[PDB]
Amino acid sequence: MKLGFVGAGRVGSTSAFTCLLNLDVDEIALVDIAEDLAVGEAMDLAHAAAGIDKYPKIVGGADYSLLKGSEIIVVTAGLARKPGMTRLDLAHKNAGIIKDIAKKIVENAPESKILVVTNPMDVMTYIMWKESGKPRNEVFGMGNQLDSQRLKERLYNAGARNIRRAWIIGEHGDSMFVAKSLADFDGEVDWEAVENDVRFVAAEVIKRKGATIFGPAVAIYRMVKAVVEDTGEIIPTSMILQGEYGIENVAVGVPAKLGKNGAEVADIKLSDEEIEKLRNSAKILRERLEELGY
Amino acid sequence: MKLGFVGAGRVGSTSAFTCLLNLDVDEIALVDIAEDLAVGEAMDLAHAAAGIDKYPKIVGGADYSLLKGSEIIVVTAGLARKPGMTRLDLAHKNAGIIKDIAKKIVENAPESKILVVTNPMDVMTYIMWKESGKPRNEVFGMGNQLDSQRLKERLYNAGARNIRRAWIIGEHGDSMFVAKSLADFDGEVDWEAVENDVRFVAAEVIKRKGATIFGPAVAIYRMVKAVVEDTGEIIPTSMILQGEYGIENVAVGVPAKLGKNGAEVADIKLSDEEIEKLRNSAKILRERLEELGY
Ligand SMILES: NC(=O)C1=CN([C@@H]2O[C@H](COP(=O)(O)OP(=O)(O)OC[C@H]3O[C@@H](n4cnc5c(N)ncnc54)[C@H](O)[C@@H]3O)[C@@H](O)[C@H]2O)C=CC1
Ligand SMILES: NC(=O)C1=CN([C@@H]2O[C@H](COP(=O)(O)OP(=O)(O)OC[C@H]3O[C@@H](n4cnc5c(N)ncnc54)[C@H](O)[C@@H]3O)[C@@H](O)[C@H]2O)C=CC1
Ligand code: NA
Ligand code: NA
Repeated sequence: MKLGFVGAGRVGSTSAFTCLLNLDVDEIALVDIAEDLAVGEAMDLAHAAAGIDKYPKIVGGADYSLLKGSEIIVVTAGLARKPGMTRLDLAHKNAGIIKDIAKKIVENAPESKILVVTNPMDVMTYIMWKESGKPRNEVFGMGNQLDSQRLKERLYNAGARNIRRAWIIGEHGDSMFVAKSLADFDGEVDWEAVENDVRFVAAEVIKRKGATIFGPAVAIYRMVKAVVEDTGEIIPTSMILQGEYGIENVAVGVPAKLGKNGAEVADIKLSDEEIEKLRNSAKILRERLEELGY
Repeated sequence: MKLGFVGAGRVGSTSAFTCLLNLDVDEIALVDIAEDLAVGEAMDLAHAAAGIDKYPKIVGGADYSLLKGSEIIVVTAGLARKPGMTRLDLAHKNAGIIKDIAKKIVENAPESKILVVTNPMDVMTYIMWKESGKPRNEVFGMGNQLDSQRLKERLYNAGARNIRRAWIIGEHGDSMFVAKSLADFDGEVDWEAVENDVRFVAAEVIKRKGATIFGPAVAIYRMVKAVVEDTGEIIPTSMILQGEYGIENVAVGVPAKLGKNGAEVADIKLSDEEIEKLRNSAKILRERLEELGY
């Protein structure tokens, strides 16, 4: 089991840490244009590793060669943004970097599953699958999981208990929605209040903490776990749809089955209103992609 | 089980994360002069928590009240430094903050074990024990563990295998040394090379990565684990000595026994040369304390 990480920033490195803490990993690789940053992350992860009596190979640098062998690669590389500076501006910039990465991931680690995390995730996930020759089952994105984690919290807060299932699907962003039809938990809650908090929690945290890290790392871990350990679990995942729910040619968050073969749309029936909400999100995402020449 | 954290900076927050990932914790508290920073860390840890189906109480702020109840408190609060700016300058500054914290920890969470991490750890550990009424068994410092983790790595690198024990003791800093007399592992290694790498690894990482985080978090976790779970383990810990090895009135790193009662000098015989190296470190630390009016 080798894990690959393109981007050794806050989320890349904490993701890798989390995985190291809970998975039987033999090798971890960290690629990043910031060469020294990637090496130092590697060094620090190794020191961490030695304290739980794990001793895997942890290499860090800037050559995509390091990725050779990876069963899966978490791509967090790019830029987050703010200081006024535009949404679409980063979309272009990152889209440039994502296209560029896919090419490198393919001429180095051809057979690796690719987990896209870089924002706007649904959009970058699509661009990744498009720019690499790969089948829609070897490229997907982390987002909804994290959204759902937030959901599961606001619920336990609002009284809910024995939360067996609770997901958020659709766009990882504004047009997201709770899949009420699948909620399973004891205790009455206010779906109004809850649906609301979640969407704006993302930035409520960013303005205070500076960025979102620990939430994202765990979500990423849960996905990687499901693949490296062939658990067969079902996790809201951003996936290229080719017909499902009347949607096509776009990535969007839908319940998926993760396992050694990557991801596959878990066929699960949704509310009639739930399909529209999904179709809306696809439209919005489809707009944003055409904006980019895809 | 409540964990308290004074300082929600890089190490405080990643420590708390690590603990959340591996301990059955009911409440986590994060105090920091940066109020919003502490809240955001709390929020993010909670989102993280929900993804491993843990749902503890995580509160964050600036009032030391949040600490009430803590079985143990990890203190990472202060400043790290560089841009030229002097060693001793921070020692004074942090010593001011540490004295100030001890008072608050005592009039809020009287019965809590206190884990000192803020650098120069051995020095702050002593100042903490002095400024709080507390017995030398309820205040100690994390350092040698982390040093040892690094050690265990450079060894596995140099061939060593089945490393059953391998510690670094003495000052957490320049006058540290390997306790060769207790090393236990298959394979010949070069004690020259190894002893050397370790001391300067700390900053080799800092210049690249920016700071040391994941190493420190795990070390801190291993200590907290041993206490909250009464494991009785023996871990190089920075401790106030009152006679042991011919040393007194100073904190320094010696093999210790951690358990529900905190820490106690594990009585372990050391090489004759090993005692001198320890006594030297005590002298250096004793100098640095008198420099501070202690
Ligand atoms: N999908 C999700 O749920 C979440 C996504 N994210 C996103 O992931 C991205 C990373 O966030 P952070 O970790 O905070 O970023 P950082 O913490 O800013 O990480 C970015 C790293 O990417 C590297 N990089 C930039 N260009 C590169 C290139 N051409 N090739 C290789 N490496 C390159 C940088 O050197 C940097 O270290 C952001 O877009 C952020 O919004 C963040 C949280 C959650
Ligand atoms: N003993 C060890 O092995 C290690 C010790 N450290 C040390 O721990 C300290 C923390 O490192 P970082 O996490 O990187 O620092 P940060 O990442 O700079 O964390 C410091 C936090 O302390 C807070 N703070 C400052 N003054 C305070 C006060 N009077 N009351 C409450 N909070 C206050 C700050 O707001 C800040 O968030 C440093 O001194 C560093 O050298 C770091 C690594 C290892
Ligand atoms: Na599968
Ligand atoms: Na004990």
